[PDB]
Amino acid sequence: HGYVESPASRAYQCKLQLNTQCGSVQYEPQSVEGLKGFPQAGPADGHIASADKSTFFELDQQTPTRWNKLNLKTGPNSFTWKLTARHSTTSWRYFITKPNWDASQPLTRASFDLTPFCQFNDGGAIPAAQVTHQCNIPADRSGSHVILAVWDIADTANAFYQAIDVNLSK
Ligand SMILES: [Cu+2]
Repeated sequence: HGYVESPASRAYQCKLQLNTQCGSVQYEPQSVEGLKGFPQAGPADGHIASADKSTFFELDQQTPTRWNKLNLKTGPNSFTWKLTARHSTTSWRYFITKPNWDASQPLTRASFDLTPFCQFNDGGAIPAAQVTHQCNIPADRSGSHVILAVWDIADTANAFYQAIDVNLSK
Protein backbone atom coordinates (compact mmCIF):
# COMPACT_ATOMS: atom_id res chain seq x y z
CA HIS A 1 0.00 0.00 0.00
CA GLY A 2 1.17 3.49 -0.85
CA TYR A 3 0.58 6.61 -2.87
CA VAL A 4 2.50 9.23 -4.82
CA GLU A 5 2.85 12.10 -2.36
CA SER A 6 4.86 14.38 -4.65
CA PRO A 7 3.65 15.48 -7.06
CA ALA A 8 0.50 14.84 -5.03
CA SER A 9 -1.57 12.17 -6.75
CA ARG A 10 -5.27 12.56 -7.42
CA ALA A 11 -6.08 10.20 -4.54
CA TYR A 12 -3.69 11.92 -2.15
CA GLN A 13 -5.15 15.30 -3.09
CA CYS A 14 -8.51 13.86 -2.06
CA LYS A 15 -7.06 13.28 1.42
CA LEU A 16 -5.61 16.81 1.40
CA GLN A 17 -9.06 18.09 0.27
CA LEU A 18 -7.57 19.71 -2.84
CA ASN A 19 -9.94 17.39 -4.70
CA THR A 20 -13.51 17.12 -3.42
CA GLN A 21 -16.26 14.49 -3.55
CA CYS A 22 -13.80 11.65 -4.06
CA GLY A 23 -15.68 9.21 -1.85
CA SER A 24 -13.98 6.63 0.35
CA VAL A 25 -10.55 7.17 -1.24
CA GLN A 26 -10.19 10.44 0.70
CA TYR A 27 -9.52 8.33 3.80
CA GLU A 28 -7.29 5.70 2.20
CA PRO A 29 -5.26 7.17 -0.70
CA GLN A 30 -2.73 4.36 -0.20
CA SER A 31 -5.31 1.72 -1.11
CA VAL A 32 -5.95 2.26 -4.84
CA GLU A 33 -5.20 -1.39 -5.55
CA GLY A 34 -6.16 -3.52 -8.54
CA LEU A 35 -4.67 -6.38 -10.51
CA LYS A 36 -1.22 -6.00 -12.02
CA GLY A 37 -0.44 -6.65 -15.67
CA PHE A 38 -1.39 -3.23 -17.06
CA PRO A 39 -1.83 -2.51 -19.91
CA GLN A 40 -2.22 -6.02 -21.39
CA ALA A 41 -4.40 -6.79 -18.35
CA GLY A 42 -5.23 -4.83 -15.21
CA PRO A 43 -8.03 -2.33 -14.60
CA ALA A 44 -10.54 -2.02 -17.42
CA ASP A 45 -10.70 1.01 -19.71
CA GLY A 46 -12.67 3.85 -18.15
CA HIS A 47 -11.77 2.52 -14.70
CA ILE A 48 -7.99 2.87 -14.56
CA ALA A 49 -7.70 5.70 -12.02
CA SER A 50 -9.89 3.76 -9.55
CA ALA A 51 -7.95 0.51 -10.09
CA ASP A 52 -11.42 -0.77 -11.13
CA LYS A 53 -12.70 -0.87 -7.54
CA SER A 54 -16.33 0.25 -7.37
CA THR A 55 -15.83 2.19 -4.13
CA PHE A 56 -13.18 4.36 -5.85
CA PHE A 57 -15.12 5.01 -9.07
CA GLU A 58 -15.29 8.71 -8.20
CA LEU A 59 -11.68 8.80 -9.42
CA ASP A 60 -12.89 7.67 -12.87
CA GLN A 61 -14.74 10.93 -13.48
CA GLN A 62 -12.97 13.02 -16.10
CA THR A 63 -13.79 16.58 -17.19
CA PRO A 64 -11.34 19.41 -17.98
CA THR A 65 -11.99 20.93 -14.53
CA ARG A 66 -12.79 17.89 -12.36
CA TRP A 67 -9.35 17.47 -10.79
CA ASN A 68 -6.86 19.88 -9.26
CA LYS A 69 -3.76 19.95 -11.45
CA LEU A 70 -0.19 20.54 -10.36
CA ASN A 71 1.65 23.04 -12.56
CA LEU A 72 4.82 21.25 -13.62
CA LYS A 73 7.51 21.80 -16.22
CA THR A 74 8.49 19.15 -18.72
CA GLY A 75 11.93 17.62 -18.40
CA PRO A 76 13.42 16.49 -15.09
CA ASN A 77 10.87 15.74 -12.40
CA SER A 78 10.83 13.74 -9.17
CA PHE A 79 8.10 11.28 -8.19
CA THR A 80 8.01 10.30 -4.52
CA TRP A 81 5.87 7.51 -3.07
CA LYS A 82 4.96 7.11 0.58
CA LEU A 83 4.54 3.38 1.26
CA THR A 84 2.37 2.41 4.22
CA ALA A 85 3.29 -1.26 3.63
CA ARG A 86 6.59 -2.09 1.91
CA HIS A 87 5.84 -5.07 -0.33
CA SER A 88 8.28 -7.09 -2.42
CA THR A 89 8.26 -5.09 -5.65
CA THR A 90 8.43 -5.97 -9.32
CA SER A 91 8.37 -2.54 -10.89
CA TRP A 92 7.46 1.13 -10.84
CA ARG A 93 6.25 2.60 -14.12
CA TYR A 94 5.23 6.12 -15.12
CA PHE A 95 2.94 6.70 -18.11
CA ILE A 96 1.63 9.99 -19.50
CA THR A 97 -1.40 10.80 -21.63
CA LYS A 98 -0.84 11.34 -25.34
CA PRO A 99 -0.49 14.93 -26.61
CA ASN A 100 -4.02 14.98 -28.07
CA TRP A 101 -5.92 13.05 -25.40
CA ASP A 102 -9.43 14.17 -24.44
CA ALA A 103 -9.70 15.47 -20.87
CA SER A 104 -13.51 15.33 -21.14
CA GLN A 105 -13.75 11.56 -21.70
CA PRO A 106 -12.89 8.55 -19.50
CA LEU A 107 -9.28 7.47 -19.20
CA THR A 108 -8.51 4.45 -21.37
CA ARG A 109 -5.42 2.74 -22.68
CA ALA A 110 -5.92 4.83 -25.83
CA SER A 111 -5.58 7.96 -23.66
CA PHE A 112 -2.03 7.01 -22.67
CA ASP A 113 1.27 6.41 -24.36
CA LEU A 114 1.56 2.78 -23.29
CA THR A 115 5.37 2.90 -23.33
CA PRO A 116 6.12 4.32 -19.86
CA PHE A 117 8.49 7.25 -19.98
CA CYS A 118 10.51 5.54 -17.25
CA GLN A 119 10.47 2.20 -15.47
CA PHE A 120 12.31 0.82 -12.45
CA ASN A 121 12.51 -2.96 -11.97
CA ASP A 122 13.39 -3.98 -8.41
CA GLY A 123 13.54 -7.77 -8.85
CA GLY A 124 11.36 -8.44 -5.80
CA ALA A 125 13.42 -6.33 -3.40
CA ILE A 126 11.69 -4.69 -0.43
CA PRO A 127 11.53 -0.91 -1.01
CA ALA A 128 12.03 1.77 1.61
CA ALA A 129 9.10 3.63 3.15
CA GLN A 130 9.86 6.61 0.88
CA VAL A 131 10.73 5.87 -2.76
CA THR A 132 11.78 8.60 -5.20
CA HIS A 133 12.22 8.24 -8.96
CA GLN A 134 13.68 10.94 -11.21
CA CYS A 135 12.50 10.96 -14.82
CA ASN A 136 11.97 13.39 -17.68
CA ILE A 137 8.38 14.24 -18.51
CA PRO A 138 8.38 14.27 -22.34
CA ALA A 139 8.80 17.77 -23.75
CA ASP A 140 6.12 17.27 -26.42
CA ARG A 141 3.38 17.37 -23.76
CA SER A 142 1.82 20.71 -22.88
CA GLY A 143 -1.23 21.73 -20.92
CA SER A 144 -3.57 19.35 -19.11
CA HIS A 145 -2.33 15.77 -18.81
CA VAL A 146 -2.55 12.76 -16.52
CA ILE A 147 0.49 10.82 -15.36
CA LEU A 148 -0.26 7.25 -14.26
CA ALA A 149 2.20 5.84 -11.74
CA VAL A 150 1.90 2.06 -11.36
CA TRP A 151 3.52 -0.07 -8.64
CA ASP A 152 3.52 -3.79 -9.47
CA ILE A 153 3.78 -6.15 -6.48
CA ALA A 154 6.06 -9.14 -6.94
CA ASP A 155 4.44 -11.72 -4.64
CA THR A 156 0.74 -11.03 -5.26
CA ALA A 157 -1.52 -10.44 -8.25
CA ASN A 158 -1.89 -6.79 -7.32
CA ALA A 159 -0.69 -3.37 -8.39
CA PHE A 160 -1.28 0.14 -7.09
CA TYR A 161 -2.53 2.80 -9.52
CA GLN A 162 -1.81 6.49 -8.90
CA ALA A 163 -3.24 8.93 -11.42
CA ILE A 164 -1.63 12.39 -11.16
CA ASP A 165 -3.26 15.46 -12.70
CA VAL A 166 -0.78 17.94 -14.16
CA ASN A 167 -0.64 21.11 -16.23
CA LEU A 168 2.58 21.12 -18.25
CA SER A 169 4.69 23.94 -19.67
CA LYS A 170 8.24 24.36 -20.94
CU1 LIG B 1 -0.16 -3.04 0.57
